[PDB]
Amino acid sequence: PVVCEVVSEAIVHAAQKLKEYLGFEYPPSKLCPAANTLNEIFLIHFITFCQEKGVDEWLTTTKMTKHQAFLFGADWIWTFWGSDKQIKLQLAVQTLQMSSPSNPESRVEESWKKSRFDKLEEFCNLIGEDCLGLFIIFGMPGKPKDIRGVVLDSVKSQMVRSHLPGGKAVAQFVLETEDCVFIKELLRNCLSKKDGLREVGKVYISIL
Amino acid sequence: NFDYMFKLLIIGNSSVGKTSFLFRYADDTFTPAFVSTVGIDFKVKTVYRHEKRVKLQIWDTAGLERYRTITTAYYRGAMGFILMYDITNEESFNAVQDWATQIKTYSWDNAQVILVGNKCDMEEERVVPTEKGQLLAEQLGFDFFEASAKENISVRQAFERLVDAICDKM
Ligand SMILES: Nc1nc2c(ncn2[C@@H]2O[C@H](COP(=O)(O)OP(=O)(O)OP(=O)(O)O)[C@@H](O)[C@H]2O)c(=O)[nH]1
Ligand SMILES: [Mg+2]
Repeated sequence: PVVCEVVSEAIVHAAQKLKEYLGFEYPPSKLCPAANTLNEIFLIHFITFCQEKGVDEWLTTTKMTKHQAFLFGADWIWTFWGSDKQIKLQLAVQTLQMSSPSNPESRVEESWKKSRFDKLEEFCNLIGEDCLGLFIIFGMPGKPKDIRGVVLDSVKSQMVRSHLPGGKAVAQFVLETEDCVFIKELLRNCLSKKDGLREVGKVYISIL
Repeated sequence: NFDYMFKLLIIGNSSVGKTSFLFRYADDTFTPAFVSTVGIDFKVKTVYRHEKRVKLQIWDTAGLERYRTITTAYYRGAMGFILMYDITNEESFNAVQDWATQIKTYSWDNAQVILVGNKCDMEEERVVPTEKGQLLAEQLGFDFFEASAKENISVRQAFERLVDAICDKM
């Protein structure tokens, strides 16, 4: 399954390119780059890596619009197509900045007061079994240039012990956890045996 | 602000022209590239009907069965539906009855429905005659339009008819 190895290399490449911009603050201000800017930089490097390797035929990167990002609790979606022309996997990726601590609402006027965590969980429930939520943390408290990953199911499992809200649960999970699984070790279950993911256990996903 | 707000949804098989329909109505533009909708999206358009300001929250649903669950959750609170088939594609017209019962199952909030056969600029590739669409719409109790998002035919008329139907039921 070539797509797994090439996409893992793409993820590590994009994160390493993004590390340059992490830990930057404007000269007088405490302001960092916008979350959308970081997400777009990461996505552009990732997609340019998937091109020149010829794997875009089996992988589609869809950046959520502002409306889609607000509704789905996802910042983009990776759809993995199989040997046939059928969808085999979907990763709903939400990014976080934990170097500094709110979701801005759209012009909806009909209701929607949930967290990004609950929205992502509901999105992945609605899509189906082969859709998994994935948090990517750009920078942690200390080590502002550290990029990590956490599967949503791991946080959900930790929530049966912590009994605290999902965002604080992801925050507690990115700390408190030293065991790591490499990104290529993950995603080896791309087009088969979706039980390997969602059963990754108490572990974070390391990029570099 | 505004005087009314109506939730409209656009449903139908994939590659039928739901996004193209929405983009033509909202931005008066068209692009031939096929970017399939992931789950759902929406756009807001303000119109003036019956000397009243009506805002339209128009949701573009995905046509693939894979999203049929998530899309259905957003039928909640919908007041109007654009059920679209493609006159080029017979499978899309055969799927209409299933879409209509899906409307009935998941909203049925006295939601008005409009049946639309898109791509009517593609007369050389038509496989569903106009009479078939008229008959099915008359049976189901829907108003009917053949339209083209490419050439901007009967797009505004379809949306305005939906808005008129919603306004009258009050
Ligand atoms: N000739 C012609 N082509 C059209 C028309 N409307 C859409 N198309 C083309 O048909 C294809 C379907 O476009 P979409 O609007 O994205 O189809 P869709 O209903 O949104 O499909 P999903 O997003 O998967 O649900 C695109 O390649 C368009 O360029 C039309 O009125 N006439
Ligand atoms: Mg679409």
